[PDB]
Amino acid sequence: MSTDVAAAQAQSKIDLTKKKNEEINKKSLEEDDEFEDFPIDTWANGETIKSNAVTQTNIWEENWDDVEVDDDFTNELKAELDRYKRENQ
Amino acid sequence: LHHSEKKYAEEDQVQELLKVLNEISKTTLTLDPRYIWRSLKDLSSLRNQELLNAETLCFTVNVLYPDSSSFKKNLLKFITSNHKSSVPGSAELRNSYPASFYSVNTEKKTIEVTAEINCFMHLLVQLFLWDSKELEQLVEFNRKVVIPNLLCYYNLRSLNLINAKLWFYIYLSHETLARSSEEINSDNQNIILRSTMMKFLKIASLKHDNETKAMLINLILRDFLNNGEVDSASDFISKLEYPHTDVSSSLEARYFFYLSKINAIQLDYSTANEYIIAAIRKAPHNSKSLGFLQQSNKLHCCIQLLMGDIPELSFFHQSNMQKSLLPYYHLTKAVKLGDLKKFTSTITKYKQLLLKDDTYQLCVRLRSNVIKTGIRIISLTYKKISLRDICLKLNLDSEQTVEYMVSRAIRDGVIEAKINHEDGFIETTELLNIYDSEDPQQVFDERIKFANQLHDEYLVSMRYPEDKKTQQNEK
Amino acid sequence: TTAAPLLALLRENQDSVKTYALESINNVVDQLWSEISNELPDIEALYDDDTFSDREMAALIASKVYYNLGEYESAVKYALAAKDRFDIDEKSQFVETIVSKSIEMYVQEASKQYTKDEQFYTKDIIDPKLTS
Amino acid sequence: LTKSLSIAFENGDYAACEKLLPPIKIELIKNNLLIPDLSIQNDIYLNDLMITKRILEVGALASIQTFNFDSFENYFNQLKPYYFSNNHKLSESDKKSKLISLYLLNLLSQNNTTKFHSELQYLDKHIKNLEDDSLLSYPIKLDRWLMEGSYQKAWDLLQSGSQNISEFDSFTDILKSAIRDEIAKNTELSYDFLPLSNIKALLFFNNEKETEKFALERNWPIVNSKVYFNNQSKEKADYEDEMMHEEDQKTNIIEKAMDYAISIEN
Repeated sequence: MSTDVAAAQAQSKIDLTKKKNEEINKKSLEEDDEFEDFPIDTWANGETIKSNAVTQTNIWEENWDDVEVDDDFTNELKAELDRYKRENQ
Repeated sequence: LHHSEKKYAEEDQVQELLKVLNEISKTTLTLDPRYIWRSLKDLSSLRNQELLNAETLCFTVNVLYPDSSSFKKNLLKFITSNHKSSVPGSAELRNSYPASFYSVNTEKKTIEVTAEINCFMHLLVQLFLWDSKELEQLVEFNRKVVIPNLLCYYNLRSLNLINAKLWFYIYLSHETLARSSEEINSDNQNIILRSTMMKFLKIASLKHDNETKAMLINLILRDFLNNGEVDSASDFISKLEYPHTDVSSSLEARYFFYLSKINAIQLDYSTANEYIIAAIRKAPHNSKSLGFLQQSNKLHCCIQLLMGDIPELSFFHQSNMQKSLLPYYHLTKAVKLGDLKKFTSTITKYKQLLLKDDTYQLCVRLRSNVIKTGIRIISLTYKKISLRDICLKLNLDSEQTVEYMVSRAIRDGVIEAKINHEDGFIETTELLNIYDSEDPQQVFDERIKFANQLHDEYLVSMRYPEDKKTQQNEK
Repeated sequence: TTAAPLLALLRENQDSVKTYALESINNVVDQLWSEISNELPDIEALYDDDTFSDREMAALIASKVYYNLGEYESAVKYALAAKDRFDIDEKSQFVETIVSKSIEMYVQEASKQYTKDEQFYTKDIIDPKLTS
Repeated sequence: LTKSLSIAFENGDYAACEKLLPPIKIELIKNNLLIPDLSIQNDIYLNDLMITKRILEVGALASIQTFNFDSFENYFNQLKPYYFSNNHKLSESDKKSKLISLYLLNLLSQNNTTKFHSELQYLDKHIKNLEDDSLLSYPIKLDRWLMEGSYQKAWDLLQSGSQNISEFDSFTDILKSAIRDEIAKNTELSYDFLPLSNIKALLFFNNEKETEKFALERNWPIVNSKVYFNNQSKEKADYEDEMMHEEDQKTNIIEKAMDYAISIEN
């Protein structure tokens, strides 16, 4: 669990005995770890992270899709319906 | 056996205290004491938790105490009393010291230097209460006891730096009790909590302690935000003094994150964006810092939709923070597409969660940005476009209404078009080729100065730790 | 907290609540310092008006506000203008801060005027409160 | 004095309330000292607390209606400590919901949206789902419609509040004056020509004479019944060039290199 590019802050900072208390204090100030509160709070577990292939687990790269609706069914309807107009022209 | 275990924990603590005591006898300093003090606090936080509830008590009894040892013990009575290891041989000592708080000397009262010792016993009682994860009356008793002790005399520079870290815990435990079960006296005591924090900042100004000043500023910003007293915090942030000289990088992370909150409320989305990226890059990647990052990322997505900038889809996918950030991911897709219908679903589906973080207020301002982002997409896509076509796409009213949206929207410059009301279209003004204008001149200048500023910071910092080592004997 | 009830008292048109306002602002001047600094010119208008006997009190507020802002130079001027009500905070365990800056400022002035002639103890460049 | 203000409010006289209030201000000092000022709250300091809220509550609603917005903001500021704390024990009432609704319009009719949104947090903590929005929805809806930019939805919401001649309407007319000014800020970029019948339409006038009258005051040159925004734009640009900002506002070709030069030698 890492914010932006995972490796970019994993190399940027690492643990020290000196820092360890202050870090724990930061997460307590907001009041929780805020990733284990959320399943109880909603009273469900993920199904809406299953929206797209890339959303569930990042084991691909980004497409820049966000609904992932096949565009073959609409392009097929345009193709045939246009021909007929020209046939009846 | 049982005496050995409490004695071992005590001996760890003694070496850390003795180290600082020696350092402040030569000449009081700020930073060299702190690095040791931070290492001790970690060990105490881990030993209080893991090893019984009476390992603090042994120490407290062992040293001379104004009345603290009895106030410590009270807390332990409630959760099943302790009485063990307070007989001589835990109270017939004051624990190896050369002569400055040694057993023989202190009891004899040839010296008494309870000065440093009292501040550290405070540090234990705060740690021990957050370890227990308990609140009630014990909080009140912690508030009452330590504050006037520290206010009935001025502190030395070293002692002021211990007492800055106690103020955070007092504040945090009061605020959690309200969130477990709200009460009616928690509200009236909050005025009391409020009074001490600002009065503290004045006290630290005279001692000229850089690290003490910074940590109190972080507290005042947080305290205003949960009370929602933003008005008073808006006066504060234009009249600060923060140093970045000796502060830890956790303090700096927090400071920038607070600004981003207040700024976003004042409808500054451009300054808020700069500072929230600052806060994240200081913070670690760790699960230690996890909860700090979630609240930060919640705000970071929100600022971008307020601008019209629209976060990355990658950003949720590269982190494993997906489920926390699930409501902002549904807003991201909604504003981009222009679909109000998608947007209205998101804010009803997840209302409860948003309202918990008190970021719901910020989220309703986004019903506007769908409409304004929708007109910018339509002006990109068609250079000239009828009024009616907009009304179909974004599910709006008359064309007269749509005219008004654009007239207002180009006062900020969101659409960057202009309306012809006798020609009946909307004509955008972009047709790039600004490299034939004088614009890049202005830009390159700024990047050059940005580089100059990083050079300067490099100069002062590079030699200051170098200087400490070369002076210091190690030959 | 908020300083907003306190501003309203100055603005309220009766004599009586204007006298009480200076007392109320001054109690918690270390809590609400950043708030009341914006509207410190309101308090300067009450110093002008001669319908107050808390003129001295109004001036005293200004000192504590300017120290927390960062300018120590301005605070000592207006501490000297207040006249008395500044001899009670020389031994507190909380605020001696405004006082100590006076000891510094006399040393700066003292060097400058000694060189002209040894006497400078009858110059009006040195305030009589400052010497005390 | 003290109970006399209450019944003067009730009758419908508000010139009566303000006349009589400077006497009661002295006794408001007496009341304030009876409570510790909310350090602890008994049922005895509850009795005292009602006295303190009462003088100020009725003073502040009355201020609006004599068109002393300045005085309104003074009384309202005084209520705030009681409003803050001790909730669910004589701190929250029907009058409170009415009084805060009116204040949010005050900040908005002054045209400070900096303040309005920062004041809204403070209220988040208090009632907005503990006494739900039924009168506080009004100022929040309005602020939103001008942020998307729809002046249609905004004028309508004001016009149906004009049906309700109470004291909410005293801030509605200010807010209809404000919609005109905003549009008059926009129209400079938006067009260059509008016929006079068209200017009337955007500025929400029903009278063509009324349009011409606003133009004098708002400094629009309508010549032969057509406006010239390009002239107005010039004047305002000219003013902005005049003021001292000006070397590094433009940023001179020479000035850039001079900066670079001394940095490498320093």
